[PDB]
Amino acid sequence: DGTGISAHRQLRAIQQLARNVQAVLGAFERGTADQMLHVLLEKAPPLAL
Amino acid sequence: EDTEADVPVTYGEMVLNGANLVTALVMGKAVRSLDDVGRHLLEMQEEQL
Amino acid sequence: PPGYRYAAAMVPTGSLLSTIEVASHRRLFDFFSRVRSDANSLYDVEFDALLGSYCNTLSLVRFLELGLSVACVCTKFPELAYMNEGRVQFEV
Repeated sequence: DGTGISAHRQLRAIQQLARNVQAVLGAFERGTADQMLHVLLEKAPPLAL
Repeated sequence: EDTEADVPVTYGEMVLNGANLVTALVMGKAVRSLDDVGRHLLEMQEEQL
Repeated sequence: PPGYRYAAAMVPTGSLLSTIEVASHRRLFDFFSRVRSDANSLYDVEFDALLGSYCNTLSLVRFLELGLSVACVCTKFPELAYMNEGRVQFEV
C-alpha cells in the first residue's frame, strides 16, 4: 500500500531473507570442515597398528 | 591474585516518564525502551542495514 | 479488560452540545456504567510490559578463520561440473 504498515512489512520480509541467507552461506564452510574430517578419517589408520 | 575490583556505582535504571507514560495510562501496554524503539524503526524503514 | 479508558477522556476529543438523561436508552451504547458521585474503581491503573529484545548471532566462520585449512589445498574451479575425470600423476 502507500501506508506505513506497507513500508514496515517489507522489513519483516527483507530481514527475514538476510537471516535466512546467512544460514545457507554459513552452512558451506561448515561443510568444508565436515567433509574434510570424513576423508581424513578414511585416510588415517590407528596408532598401535 | 588481586584484592581490588572495579564495580559500577549507579544502580538502576528505568524511567517511566516521557512518551512511555502515555502508553501506561492510556493503552495499558508499555515497552521499556519505546522512547528509542520507535526511533530506530523509522531509520530502518530507510536504507540498507 | 477495563472499560472506556479514563486517561483518554481526561483530554476530550470534541465537546458535546446536548445533555440528556442517559439511562433512557442503554442499548445504543456498547459498555456502560453508572457512577454515583465518585465511584471506587475510577482510580484503577493496570498495564503490562515487554522487556528486552534478545537475539542470537550466527557465528560467520570462514574456513580460513579455522586452521584446519593447513591440511587442505583449496583452489576453486569456476567450472567443475564440466570435468569428467581428473587425475594427477606422481613420480618418485
